[PDB]
Parts: sequence; C-alpha cells; structure tokens
Amino acid sequence: QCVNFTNRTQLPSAYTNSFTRGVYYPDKVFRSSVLHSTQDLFLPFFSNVTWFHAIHKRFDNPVLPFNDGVYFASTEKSNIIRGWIFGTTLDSKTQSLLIVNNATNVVIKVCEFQFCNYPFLGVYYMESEFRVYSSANNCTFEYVSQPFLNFKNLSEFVFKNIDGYFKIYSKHTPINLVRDLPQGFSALEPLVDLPIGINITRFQTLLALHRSGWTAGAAAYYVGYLQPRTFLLKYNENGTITDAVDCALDPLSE
Amino acid sequence: TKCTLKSFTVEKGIYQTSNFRVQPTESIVRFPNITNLCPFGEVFNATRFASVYAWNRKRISNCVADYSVLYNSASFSTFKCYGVSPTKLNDLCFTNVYADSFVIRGDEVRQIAPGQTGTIADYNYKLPDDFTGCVIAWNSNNLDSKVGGNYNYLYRLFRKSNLKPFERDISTEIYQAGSTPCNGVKGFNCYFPLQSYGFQPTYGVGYQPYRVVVLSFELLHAPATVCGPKKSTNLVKNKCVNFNFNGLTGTGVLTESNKKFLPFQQFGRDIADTTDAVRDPQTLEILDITPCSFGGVSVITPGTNTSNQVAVLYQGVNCTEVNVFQTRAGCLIGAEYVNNSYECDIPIGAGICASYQSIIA
Amino acid sequence: GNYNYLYRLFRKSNLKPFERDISTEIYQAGSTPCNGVKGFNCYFPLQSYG
Ligand SMILES: *[C@@H]1O[C@H](CO)[C@@H](O[C@@H]2O[C@H](CO)[C@@H](O)[C@H](O)[C@H]2NC(C)=O)[C@H](O)[C@H]1NC(C)=O
Ligand SMILES: *[C@@H]1O[C@H](CO)[C@@H](O)[C@H](O)[C@H]1NC(C)=O
Ligand SMILES: *[C@@H]1O[C@H](CO)[C@@H](O)[C@H](O)[C@H]1NC(C)=O
Ligand SMILES: *[C@@H]1O[C@H](CO)[C@@H](O)[C@H](O)[C@H]1NC(C)=O
Ligand SMILES: *[C@@H]1O[C@H](CO)[C@@H](O)[C@H](O)[C@H]1NC(C)=O
Ligand SMILES: *[C@@H]1O[C@H](CO)[C@@H](O)[C@H](O)[C@H]1NC(C)=O
Ligand SMILES: *[C@@H]1O[C@H](CO)[C@@H](O)[C@H](O)[C@H]1NC(C)=O
Ligand SMILES: *[C@@H]1O[C@H](CO)[C@@H](O)[C@H](O)[C@H]1NC(C)=O
Repeated sequence: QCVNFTNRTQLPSAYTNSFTRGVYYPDKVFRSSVLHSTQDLFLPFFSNVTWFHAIHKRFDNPVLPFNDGVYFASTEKSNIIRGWIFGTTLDSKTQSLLIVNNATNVVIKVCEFQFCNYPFLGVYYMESEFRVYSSANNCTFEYVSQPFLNFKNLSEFVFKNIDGYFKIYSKHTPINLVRDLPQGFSALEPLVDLPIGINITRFQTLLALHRSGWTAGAAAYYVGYLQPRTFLLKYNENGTITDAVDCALDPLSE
Repeated sequence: TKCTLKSFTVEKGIYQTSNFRVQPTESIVRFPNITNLCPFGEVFNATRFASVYAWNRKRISNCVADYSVLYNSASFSTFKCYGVSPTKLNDLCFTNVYADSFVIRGDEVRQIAPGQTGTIADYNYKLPDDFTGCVIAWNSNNLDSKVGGNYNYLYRLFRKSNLKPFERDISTEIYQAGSTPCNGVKGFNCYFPLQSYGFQPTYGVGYQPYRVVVLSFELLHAPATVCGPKKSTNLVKNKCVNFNFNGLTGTGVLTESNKKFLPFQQFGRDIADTTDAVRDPQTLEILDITPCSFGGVSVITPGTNTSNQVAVLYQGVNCTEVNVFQTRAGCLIGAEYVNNSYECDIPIGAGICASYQSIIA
Repeated sequence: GNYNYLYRLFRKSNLKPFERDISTEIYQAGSTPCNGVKGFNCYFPLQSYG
C-alpha cells in the first residue's frame, strides 16, 4: 500500500568527520600481541561521511549507490531504524534484498519485489502499519536470524560484496553524545556471510514512522564509504583490535 | 655418514647425515555439526502427486544434500543416471536442486531420458540434449491402484507443436487435428487433449504405475549453497597426527590451550603467519598447534682409521620422542656422559664435546 | 549394430599407467552387496558400444 508524503520540508544534509571509527576485523584469524598489516577495503580515517537527519519536520530517505562497500552508523534510541534494502532497481525487473526487524525476528529475504517510492514502517502511539511493498511476486533465497538491537547505543555497520559474499559487520558501542561521534576506538566484529551472488549497486534504509499527522522521531544516522587501502591493526593480548593506523592518511602513519 | 660424504673412509668429526621427523600416526578430519538436512520427506515421500504435464517444481536450496538415504532405499525400483556418477553425489556442490515429481505408467519410464521421442516427452515434459541428474522411480501398486479408477493423474496427449526443453503447459485448449474450423467447441474432429491413465488392480507388470520424482541441478556462477555431507571423525590430543580443521590441513601436535579466542575466530596465527591455534568446530575448544619434533641428525664419529663406533645426536629433539643423554643441543645416543672435563675434541654444542677414549660426552 | 567391443564403464578403483584389467567380475554399485549374483544396483562391468 504505497503512500506519498506531501509534508516534506527542504533542508540540506549535514556533514561530520569520521574520526577513528570504522575498523572491522578483516578475517576470522586470532592474533595476539602482533601488529598485522592488511590490504582490504576499509573506511578511511578522518574521511568525509554523509549525514542524514530526522526531526519533528525533516525526512531523509535517499537511495545511495553501494559503490564497493558502505559504512553505516546510527546513534539511535527507540529503534527508529529497523532494517535496510539492497538492490539495483528495487522493482519487478531485478532482484532485491529485504531486511526488516520487528517484534518477532529479523527477516532476510532475497526476493524480486516492486518497492514503493517511499517504503516505511509504523509506530502509532506497537507496530500495526505494514506498508513496505504493495505487491510480492517471487522469492529465491530467504534467511532467518536474531535481532541486532541522549542516545546510548550506537550501532556501527559495514557491508561488502566480494564474489557476492554479502558480509555484514557490527559492534555494540555505548555512547553519550546526542549528535556527533564519540572519541575512541572500537573494532567491528563480523556477524554472518550471505553468499547470494547477485547484482547489487544501490541501497536504501527503512525508517519507522511515528504517529501522535505522521510524527518523526529524533534520529541521526550516517552513511560512510569504503575504499581500498592498507591498515596497520594492533592486536591486544586477548585478540581484539585495540588500535589501527591508516597507512595512506598522513606521512607519520605511513 | 659414508653415503652422505660420498666416501668409504670418514675423518673424525660430527656430520649431519639426515633429518629426524616424527611421522604422523593417523589422519584427522573434523567439521562443524551436521544439522539442517534437506526436507526430502515432503518432496519424495509426499501424499498426493501431480499429473505429468503439471509437474510440481520444488526448490531444494541451502541445505546439506544427503544422497545416501535416497540412493540406498529399497523401495525405489530403479536408480538411473545419465551424466553424473551415483556414488560421487556426496562430494558434489551445487547452487540449487530442481526437485520435480510426476506420475507415469510402467512403459513410460524409458521416455524419461535426454532427447527421447515418445507420447509423453513431446507434449508433457521434454529434456535437453545434455541433461544432468538421476531419476528415481518406484512401483506404486499398493496405493495408486483403485478399483473405481485413478483418473486424477492426467497427461497431455497432443498439442500443436513439440515442447521446448523445460516447459510446463497448464492450458486446456481444444486440439485441432484436421482442417475443420473449431472455436473451442468439440465436434467430429475436435476433442479434449487431456486423458486419464489406466491404473487398475487386474493389470500386472508392464501395465503398473510408476511414481517418478526427478532431481535436476544447475551449476551457474552463484555460490554453492547446496553441498554434500561431511564426516567428522574422532579427535586426538597430545599426538603428532595429521589434522583437517575445516580445510586447514597439516601436521602437528594438538594440546589444550588457554588462549581466549573471540566468539567468531576459528584459527590463530603467530607473528610469522603460521597457524598455531584452531577452534574445534564440533565442540568449541582451543587447540594449540605445536610442530612435530623435527631436527637434524648428526653422527659423531672418530676417524675410520681408529674405530667404527659412532654416536648419534638428534639436534633440538627431547630424548622421549626418539647411553642416552639429554644435551641442550638435543638428545645424544651412544655416548656416555662422564663427569670429567677435557679439551674439546668433537663439538656437540652448549658446552658439551665428544671424544673417543668408547665414545664419551 | 556392432556390439563386439565393450568398455569398462564402472570400476572400484583407479588404474595405474600401462596396467590392464581383465577381471570380468561384478560391480557392487550399492550399499547392499550383489553377493556374486547380478541384480539391483549391479550390472556387467563392460558395456557394448551402440
Ligand atoms: C509517489 O510519488 C512518486 C513520485 O513523486 C510516484 O512515482 C511516479 O508516479 C507517476 C504516476 O503513476 C508515474 O507516472 C511515474 O513514472 C512515477 N515515477 C517513477 C520514477 O517511476 C509514485 O507513483 C507515488 N506513489 C503513489 C502510490 O502514487
Ligand atoms: C564533504 O563533502 C561535501 C561535498 O561533497 C562538502 O560540502 C563538505 O564540506 C565536506 N566535508 C568535509 C569534512 O570535508
Ligand atoms: C513481523 O513481521 C512478520 C513478517 O512476515 C510478520 O509475519 C509478523 O506478524 C510481524 N510481527 C508482528 C508483531 O506483527
Ligand atoms: C516472477 O513472477 C512473475 C509473475 O509474478 C512470473 O511470470 C515469473 O515467471 C517469475 N519469475 C521467476 C524467476 O520466478
Ligand atoms: C548491475 O546493474 C548495473 C546498473 O543497474 C548494470 O550497469 C550492470 O550491468 C548490472 N550487472 C549485472 C551483472 O547484471
Ligand atoms: C584481557 O583479559 C583480561 C582477563 O583475562 C582482562 O583483565 C583485560 O582487561 C583484558 N584486556 C582487554 C584489552 O580487553
Ligand atoms: C520418506 O523419505 C524421507 C527422506 O529422508 C524419510 O525421512 C521418511 O522416513 C520416508 N518415509 C517413510 C514412511 O519411511
Ligand atoms: C555439536 O556437536 C557436539 C558434539 O557432541 C555437541 O556437544 C554440541 O552441543 C553440538 N552443538 C553445538 C551448537 O555445538
């Protein structure tokens, strides 16, 4: 049941500095008290990350290209963000991906669906507004897992696609800053591989709409871009990445 | 020593002649837990089948394709394949499995073949010229045979043109054999194409039903989500054996480890990128890899002009894994360790020398 | 139809180079042994050319 939104206010997107955030484990290899240099598609330190807002009256629902891998972070509470969309055309021409988190479980369906111009969710003040897609035709792959969810919890995410292996990475990071990133270091532990092997070029985030007209919550989420480069990751005694260095950042790091 | 030196006389000294290597005892192959079987109960062993022109296509994907139960069942009358080895089905991996089921008579089983021209193939289900997959069939006289008539299972008898490979027709148009103008209305030379079977209790061999469920494989560029079963043998510890930890083959000694692996790490590497710890897949335990006790073998001899006695040094090898002395340079065999101290005659290493008085260390 | 030449379609184990097998015995292609008698999952090792 696709529905247009005629109450949109126009304001440019914000920007911020990625800081020392976005480090993920390159592989599943334990390493202790050794400085491992790896060549892998990483989010560059001190990079330019695009910032989107939701406030009530703004509503940022873009369709950005996946490029070669997208970093995603969300300083969020009350579960405004509850899923993602992946697919080239997102209509009845090419296959898409569906990620929906709700009161039962997370849904990972690899299906060719005809998405709306603005898909969304619903929280009327409990979810009772299931308007994401107006139709459903075919499905080829399907997966089931467990849910992954002043702002307290910032949920980093890194996605990649090498030979169709849709790796998903995340970490639970406590925070206290209402708006900007914290100052510190935290590696991103892997979750699950998704060997789907289809065409992925663009992605889209699903938002949970509130109702008191449609209400909007205080949301702040990020879209980082991964680039191929080299990193120097320092491993602690217990095997976690406690420090990282971007070899192409500045001459001292090189 | 003579053979290594390529001479029949050996001067006094210590010569490395070979390499000691603790050979492996057994080969260990271990893998994660065998779960999430393919639900073939509701596919091959269902209750109600379908007509041959309306075969039910079921997708068997993202499950470990166990073929032993399907292959070794005595209820299946015949197991036939054209392009794949029946006994190699456990070692094969596929993107997906096309599970299709239908019902045909006893003499129609030969028609299920690549390129066969029969009354069923050209109008119900036609195969390509390079088909893959094994066909499973069985006699269903115990259940399909009904005195009142088993007319539920139909078959498309005729159609205007031959079928392309892998085509399903659900239409119910009127066949036109002659030049009479028909507009969906039956007449002298216009009849319904679909007909019933003839499964009756009186009929014997050659006139009996054969339920046929066919598995087909596609091996496109998509990752091999469907694969075969893996065998996880017993686990050995504190022994130099070969091991296979999810493809990480090699030889080494496995012991209990106090290393705290993170909940996603399966392997552990040292500074020089050599695997020195593995998480056991079946039961999550960390096993240190210690290389098997290798080392050079040195033969301590005086000149052959003096004697033929020799002493053997196993460099860097503890004596328990090989007149037996434990020097810091390794295990020494054939030399008696005296408590006296002389000038060094034949150097062993770490302050120990050898001499011929019998060979003493 | 000439059916005077036959090929060893099925064999239990591989052949070494310049080694000939003439053992015209049964192939146990199933879990249940043939017991030396032809039957289900058991055929002649040599198949005539069509
Ligand atoms: C919501 O709005 C969007 C754009 O504002 C609509 O998308 C267009 O709809 C018109 C009307 O059918 C089509 O002619 C265009 O081709 C659509 N655009 C594209 C890019 O395809 C959308 O249909 C609206 N939703 C509903 C339910 O009307
Ligand atoms: C990021 O790029 C945008 C334009 O693409 C620019 O307006 C903004 O100032 C940049 N921010 C930083 C921190 O470089
Ligand atoms: C969560 O989404 C699934 C998607 O099919 C739906 O079946 C389920 O009812 C939803 N949960 C609730 C509480 O409505
Ligand atoms: C997709 O669905 C359409 C109709 O919904 C159907 O005609 C088409 O065959 C389907 N394709 C696949 C690959 O299932
Ligand atoms: C994937 O989609 C992009 C844009 O839609 C297109 O340029 C590309 O050719 C597609 N690749 C494949 C393999 O379909
Ligand atoms: C490593 O583990 C020990 C306990 O074994 C703990 O005291 C210490 O804080 C840990 N260090 C890090 C950096 O997590
Ligand atoms: C039918 O086949 C399935 C395949 O595993 C098996 O589990 C089931 O037991 C079979 N049915 C009967 C009645 O034996
Ligand atoms: C896997 O198999 C082992 C072997 O007994 C068992 O102990 C374990 O509970 C099983 N399950 C998991 C999730 O490891």
